[PDB]
Amino acid sequence: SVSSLLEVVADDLLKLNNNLKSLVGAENPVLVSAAEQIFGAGGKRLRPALVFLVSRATAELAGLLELTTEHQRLAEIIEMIHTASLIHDDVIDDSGMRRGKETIHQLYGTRVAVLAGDFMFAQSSWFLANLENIEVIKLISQVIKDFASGEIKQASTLFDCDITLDDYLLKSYYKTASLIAASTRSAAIFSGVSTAICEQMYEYGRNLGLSFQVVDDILDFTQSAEQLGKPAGSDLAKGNLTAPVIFALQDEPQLREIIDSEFSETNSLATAIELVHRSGGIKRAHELAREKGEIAIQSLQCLPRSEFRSTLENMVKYNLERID
Amino acid sequence: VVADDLLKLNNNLKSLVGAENPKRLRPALVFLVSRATAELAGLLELTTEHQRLAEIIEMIHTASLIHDDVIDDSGMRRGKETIHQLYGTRVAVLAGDFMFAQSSWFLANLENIEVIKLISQVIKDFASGEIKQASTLFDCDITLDDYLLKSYYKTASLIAASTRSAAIFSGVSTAICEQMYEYGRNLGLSFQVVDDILDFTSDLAKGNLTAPVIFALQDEPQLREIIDSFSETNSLATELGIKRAHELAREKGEIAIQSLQCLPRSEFRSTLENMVKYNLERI
Ligand SMILES: O=P(O)(O)C(O)(Cn1ccnc1)P(=O)(O)O
Ligand SMILES: C=C(C)CCOP(=O)(O)OP(=O)(O)O
Ligand SMILES: [Mg+2]
Ligand SMILES: [Mg+2]
Ligand SMILES: [Mg+2]
Repeated sequence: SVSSLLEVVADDLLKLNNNLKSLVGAENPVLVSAAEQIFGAGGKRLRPALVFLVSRATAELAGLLELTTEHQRLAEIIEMIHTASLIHDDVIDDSGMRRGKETIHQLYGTRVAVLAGDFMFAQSSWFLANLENIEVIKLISQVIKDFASGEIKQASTLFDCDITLDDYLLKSYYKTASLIAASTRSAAIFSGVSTAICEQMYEYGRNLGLSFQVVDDILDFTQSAEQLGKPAGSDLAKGNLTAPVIFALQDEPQLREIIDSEFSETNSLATAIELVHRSGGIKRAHELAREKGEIAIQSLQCLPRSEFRSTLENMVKYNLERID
Repeated sequence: VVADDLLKLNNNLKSLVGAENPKRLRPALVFLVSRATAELAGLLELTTEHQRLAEIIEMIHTASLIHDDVIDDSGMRRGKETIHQLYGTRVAVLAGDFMFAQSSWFLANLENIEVIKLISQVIKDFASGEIKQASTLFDCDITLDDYLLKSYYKTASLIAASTRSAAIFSGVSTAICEQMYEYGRNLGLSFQVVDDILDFTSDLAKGNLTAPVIFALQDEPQLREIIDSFSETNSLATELGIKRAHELAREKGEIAIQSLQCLPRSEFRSTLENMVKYNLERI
């Protein structure tokens, strides 16, 4: 249960959840309702939780009695950047279901959804500049660039089966892992801990996020749309060749033709899907997630033994057992 | 896309620094306000923050137009994928994001939190207001101040921020910087309402009733009638106001000129003074 997993920082999340409503304002009922749609749809709030967990462990190590106001704002900032990414991702992937509810672009047109994401990006970087830490300012600005860089790169290698796993991990760093890595390090920065601790907190966030996206790519093959709350079996059909396919593409070369066919033949997608399950593609991709999770756990031993650290120890083990 | 705007900008800024020795509008304002405030502060050359502020602003302006043209398909139950391939939707949003991201990334690397607070604010209200623009179309109940505010967020606010951050990067007094925000706001409004005139002389066909139409809809007893709807379909000529539309810009323009009087006599302060005059010269 994600509820029990995030128990030690449950109270911190409830303050954030009651606060995202006003995080955009009230002058614009369209933008307000567009935000209530995706915020109220029921996200997992995993990115604010890790910020909360890292902020507390590194605050105990630094002698702070409570959390700074910039800790609690940072958690609201990362979630709003994550939300802005999802909005722009759905317009890109032509997805009509997010978190069990209809996506914004199919309610208010693609333009308003794009502007809502543009607003959420500038809004978070505006809050972030008001936190006055210049180092976090540049770090998060790098992440906003990484989301666009990965999406342009992911859009240009579709149906290209000679894509390497090296490219696949770099792509998933840009669009998913860079934000999570910057959020865990920026939390350590607002606690004032040493540079080495700052660096290892960033290394936990990038490796947990890397395996997190690998699992997100697995659940597209192994879970239903109703289960995930978002369209399932969509990456392969669009030409986005995730780790199960790249692993599978090494032994069963019939995949190459079907994907280079752009699945034009009727029945081709159904047979290509079973060719992925045919091979050890799904399980070989899972062990890539386990390895990325192994590196993430090692970065935690720099911290003392605390239930904040052991929850952060549990969050990768929860990733490998997650049906979403 | 991003790499192409910087090229013709790096060249256009040189074509002006060469002309100053003995679109293109936004970095010209940054360049001339940068040097005017620079010589006042004892800076013998434009710093790097001034040079890369000019490309920051145009990248925001250009990325704005790209995202503003994203298609509305709300009530489309036909072929969504066909119109998006036809109008390059997925390409437009990705390039606009990357241009928006590289701009704030440049801005973040300048290590001035006051400019970052100001610029991100400009983008924020641009996105919010453009979401709200759907309602104000076909609405009789806007005042002249409500029009100047939508026209601020649309264009004028970005120009005012560019001219004040140019003064901030010269490290001069905050009163001269505040006067530099005032040069841009006004010239921006004065530039927006003169653009709103040029089209009508369609923008009301979609429902954008600018300052000409609000100086009307007052005298013109009805007017609201026609815009209340298809109707007589004729009379869609207009009525036609413009006297209070070429004077509205003339008044804002002389407020911008008045803000330049804190700067000493210089070839940049006079070129900036001629910027307002050249905007009204299109009459
Ligand atoms: O599969 P995607 O990477 O597009 C996704 O994980 C979202 N996303 C977008 C960028 N990083 C992650 P989602 O499946 O939620 O649609
Ligand atoms: C980066 C991608 C994988 C986001 C989707 O997974 P999440 O589980 O993090 O999305 P929400 O719960 O917040 O809706
Ligand atoms: Mg995607
Ligand atoms: Mg997607
Ligand atoms: Mg996915």
